[PDB]
Amino acid sequence: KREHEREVIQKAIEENNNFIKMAKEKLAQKMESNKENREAHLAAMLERLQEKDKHAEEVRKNKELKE
Amino acid sequence: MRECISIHVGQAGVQIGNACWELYCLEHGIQPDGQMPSDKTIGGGDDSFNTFFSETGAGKHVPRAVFVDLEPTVIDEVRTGTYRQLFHPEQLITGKEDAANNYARGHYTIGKEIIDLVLDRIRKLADQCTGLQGFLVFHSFGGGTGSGFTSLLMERLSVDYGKKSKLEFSIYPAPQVSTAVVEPYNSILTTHTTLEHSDCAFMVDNEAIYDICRRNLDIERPTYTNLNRLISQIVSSITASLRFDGALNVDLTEFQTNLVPYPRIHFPLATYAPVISAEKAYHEQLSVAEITNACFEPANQMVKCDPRHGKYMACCLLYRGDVVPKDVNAAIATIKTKRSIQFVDWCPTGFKVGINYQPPTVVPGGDLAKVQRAVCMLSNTTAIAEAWARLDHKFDLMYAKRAFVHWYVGEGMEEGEFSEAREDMAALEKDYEEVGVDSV
Amino acid sequence: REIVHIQAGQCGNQIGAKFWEVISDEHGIDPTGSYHGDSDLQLERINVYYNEATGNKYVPRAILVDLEPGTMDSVRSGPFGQIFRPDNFVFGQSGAGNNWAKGHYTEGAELVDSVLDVVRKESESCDCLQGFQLTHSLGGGTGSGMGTLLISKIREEYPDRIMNTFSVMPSPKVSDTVVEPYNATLSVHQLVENTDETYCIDNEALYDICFRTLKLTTPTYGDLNHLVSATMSGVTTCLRFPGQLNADLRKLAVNMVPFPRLHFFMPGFAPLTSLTVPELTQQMFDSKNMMAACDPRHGRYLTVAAIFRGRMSMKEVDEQMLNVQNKNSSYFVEWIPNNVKTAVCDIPPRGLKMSATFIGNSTAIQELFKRISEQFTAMFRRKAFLHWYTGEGMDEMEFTEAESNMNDLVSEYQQYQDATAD
Ligand SMILES: Nc1nc2c(ncn2[C@@H]2O[C@H](COP(=O)(O)OP(=O)(O)OP(=O)(O)O)[C@@H](O)[C@H]2O)c(=O)[nH]1
Ligand SMILES: Nc1nc2c(ncn2[C@@H]2O[C@H](COP(=O)(O)OP(=O)(O)O)[C@@H](O)[C@H]2O)c(=O)[nH]1
Ligand SMILES: [Ca+2]
Ligand SMILES: [Mg+2]
Ligand SMILES: [Mg+2]
Ligand SMILES: [Mg+2]
Repeated sequence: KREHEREVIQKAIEENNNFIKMAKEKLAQKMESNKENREAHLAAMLERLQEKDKHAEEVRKNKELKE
Repeated sequence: MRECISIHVGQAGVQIGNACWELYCLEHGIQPDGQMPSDKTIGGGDDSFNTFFSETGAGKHVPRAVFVDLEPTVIDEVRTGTYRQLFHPEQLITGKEDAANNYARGHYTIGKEIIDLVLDRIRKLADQCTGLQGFLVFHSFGGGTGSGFTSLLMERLSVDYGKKSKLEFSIYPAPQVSTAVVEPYNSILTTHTTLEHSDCAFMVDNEAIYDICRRNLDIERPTYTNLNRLISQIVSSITASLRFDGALNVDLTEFQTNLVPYPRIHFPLATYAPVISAEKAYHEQLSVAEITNACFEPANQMVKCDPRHGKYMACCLLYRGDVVPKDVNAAIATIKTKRSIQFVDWCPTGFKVGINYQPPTVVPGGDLAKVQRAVCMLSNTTAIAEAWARLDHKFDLMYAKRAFVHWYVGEGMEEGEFSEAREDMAALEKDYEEVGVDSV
Repeated sequence: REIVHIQAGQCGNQIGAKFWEVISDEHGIDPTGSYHGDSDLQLERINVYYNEATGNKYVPRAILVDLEPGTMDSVRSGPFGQIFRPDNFVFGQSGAGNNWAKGHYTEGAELVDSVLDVVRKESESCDCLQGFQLTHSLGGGTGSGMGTLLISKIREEYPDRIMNTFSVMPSPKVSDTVVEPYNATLSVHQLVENTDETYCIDNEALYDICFRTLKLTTPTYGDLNHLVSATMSGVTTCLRFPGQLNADLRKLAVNMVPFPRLHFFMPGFAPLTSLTVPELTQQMFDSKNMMAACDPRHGRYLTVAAIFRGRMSMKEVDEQMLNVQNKNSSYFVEWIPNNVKTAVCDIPPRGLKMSATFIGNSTAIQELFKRISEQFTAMFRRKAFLHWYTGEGMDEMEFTEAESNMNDLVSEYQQYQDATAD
């Protein structure tokens, strides 16, 4: 009986720790992924904007090769 | 011992916090400077009100509370208003930029920048407790902070305080006073992410409170101030067992044992009576039987739904004021001989009763009549899932066209999180159907 | 918190000037920058649009831009003309000549960096910048071409802030300048990608209101502009005064923009100066009160913001807002529940006991774009006046690309108009 009593409480500990561990890891995953996703969204915006610049230089350059 | 820490998150959370703490102060005889002349042990104690208030050596009774919001203008009113001396400044935490009605900003973009500080301050409250029982978290479903920051916080609290109890007071959205089209998204996202981290959650349907204010208090166009005063009476009724002592007093945790048959089925329906104007209450003494009767009138529920079309899994009556068991028992006997109170076949049908003798109080300048006795019923009914059904349907309408979803995706979220949250909600509605089906 | 205001070109600077005169009065700020009002509600959110300087002075957080020096002389001599910060005036010497390519690629580009230096100075001093608002026309050259350049340039440096425009759409009824449909389409091409929310201030609508409703035989830019400032005051009230709904640029966008490209609003106002809450409400939803020449009964609403101002019964406002939705249910998309939001502010605009401002995201806005498109094509298919643009370096492809994008925008507004819940 004592062996069983010892196993019940160790089981309760293990499950509570496992719950903490899994909450902890799920959160780190979500935050990592969120960070990357957002950064990738902003990076694409800037690249698009920088192609706009690229394109305006190309325009001024063509006006010059016309004059 | 048995301390409870309150955390008020975002505008709704904070403003409801204002109302509750003002009310607690009045109930306990605490002045707005924090002094409480009736309390003879200076700088500490183990009185029942100490579950919610700590004490400094100088005799100040300080709420065990943190207020958090991502913009400052609501908390700035606490900092500068009537109960400003009640709170240590570090208990009131603000960012500069809010979540803009966007769960993703509350949980991630903006929320991530203040979360460690918030936990630091909560930890400071915890360290002053000798037997912390758990947390009470107040927040809207609909706001970006109320939804997304609350979720983040609950997730972090599970990690940092293990299985310590976490109870919510959750403001469910109504079109009469809602401020964002995307509230159904925020509501489903936060309900999904918080569900495994909360032990018990009292939903407060703004439309139910709005109707009660219009109909029972004759308020033409209720403001948050009207709503919040009524909410605070209900919150006070639920927490009174923690804050007062008494022979007939029954601890909230004991009601919880009966209220939660399975971890996910943890949303009690609260019903409160009497809500009556000073004009109507004058020369009209509402008896124990009358207020108990009123608990089974759906118009008095804090969430719109029809318990008469569902099944009960528990019924608890929390009385306060001038009430004795004889009268309660007689009232209950009548109600059984005349009402649609049907229980699932696997639950006992006995009503669980607690009585706190301290009479209800009202805030000066308020709408509610001061009464001699009041009651809050907490029932676990399958009907509460109607509230999830209404919300889930609004979510579906928009999500089918992916309306507004780019606002979340732009803040780093994925469609996968939407479908995952919605599926969890589908499974929850199914859980509520299953528990009502008869045993084989 | 802080908004940074930019006004570009003649139209932009003119309607920009009226905007500041009008809200300055509302906030009790005089031409010298001193406060002399009667209500603390005037000062509570004053920092959204004004910087506070030494001497208890309030300085519009405003930047004044043009390739033509004349406009900002006239500004400087306007009533509140001395209120603006001298260093915030950035003017060229050339002129744009209604050439979008000049404003966008050559002349304007030559001046843009000096404008940025000013935006940066203003942004750096902000406690927590919300974003930007730009006033400009789309038919001219500077406001349209340089204005859209500025937007993209500002976006590169403040990619996470809200970009809002008040964009004046061209009408033959107001300006005979033949190439305006070129300038407008090229502009819309930019706005569709680089703004979060655009108010379509349509000269077509403004003329029609002044002429038909106000019975003004010959509307001046003054007449048109009275409508514009009234509208601008109204649609910014929730930003400038204490309140719950749409109190900042991002919350407004989150409420109003269900699909990123579909961010072109139809503003409206009542009364239009031959009054009850039901009457106010009915008119704010009437096509005759729209500042964009589109019939909302020719499409459906994605979202709506209604703002009431003055002393009135909120109960009655709520009932009437419910009434119009019920009786006109067909005209609000069913798959966005509760898509109409209402605010009431106690302080009425100058000269009115009460008023209503309307902000609609209606698929009927395609009538505006179709109208530009028709005029664009009449010209482009005859390659009329193209050498102006090719001459600054552009090619025909960009013209084709701008037209296709705008045509796409119309198709998208039509798509959602036809969508159903089931
Ligand atoms: N009962 C009640 N509901 C409120 C109150 N304030 C806001 N709400 C409701 O809460 C929801 C909006 O969320 P808020 O709490 O204002 O927003 P928030 O949590 O501050 O989030 P962000 O502003 O987006 O950062 C809506 O459904 C409102 O009707 C209040 O004081 N009392
Ligand atoms: N509503 C209005 N429109 C204007 C005003 N001034 C110019 N416009 C319009 O703007 C277009 C011409 O652009 P404009 O601003 O004058 O040229 P810019 O200086 O190069 O930006 C035409 O369609 C004009 O009708 C004004 O004060 N009010
Ligand atoms: Ca004590
Ligand atoms: Mg907020
Ligand atoms: Mg010009
Ligand atoms: Mg001109």
